[PDB]
Amino acid sequence: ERPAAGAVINEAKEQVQQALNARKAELESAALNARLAAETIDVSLPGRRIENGGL
Amino acid sequence: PVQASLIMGTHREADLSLKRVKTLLNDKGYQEVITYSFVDPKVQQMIHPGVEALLLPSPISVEMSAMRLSLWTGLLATVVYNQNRQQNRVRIFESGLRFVPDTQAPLGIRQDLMLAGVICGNRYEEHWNLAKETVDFYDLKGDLESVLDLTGKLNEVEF
Repeated sequence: ERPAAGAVINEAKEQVQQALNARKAELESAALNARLAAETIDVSLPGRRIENGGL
Repeated sequence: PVQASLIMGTHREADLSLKRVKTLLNDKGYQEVITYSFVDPKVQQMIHPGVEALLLPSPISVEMSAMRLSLWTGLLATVVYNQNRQQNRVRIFESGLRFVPDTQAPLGIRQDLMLAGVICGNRYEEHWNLAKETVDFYDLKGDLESVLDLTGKLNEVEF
């Protein structure tokens, strides 16, 4: 039963490694969202252009 | 209604439309202007000194008694006109004939269609994200290169 014991322990280690990856994905998406929040701009501000002339 | 034939006439793809060049100048911040073909010879002498212009005997006035040797007298009079009305930034163009006395030309006067313009003041109007800088030589040349690029021969232009 020693191969059965090692398979249950490694199945537990894989379950911990999955939660570590899921949390690492949560953090890097949380940093991306923080960057998106800081980059908010006033979209109503006038754009950059030279005025149009007419005939 | 007239009953006549429907014939196409001859087109040339190699023609450059003057109206297309005006459209580009509008899209570069230029207003079209139309000035008088006869101007004040005092002002034109300040711009083209010593050049004898065809003068009108019995004109409407002395300030309209000289056929324009270029379009600059009328253009420069237009910016001064607007600057007297609290308008420093003036970007205008005009198309029209110039009249240069020439013995080898019909009626002794050569009449060429010209495209001229003048810019002054800041590059842009006051803007929260555009720097206040007076217009310079390479601004006008940039607009002229835009015009000449419509010919497809910009690689052969020289300043």
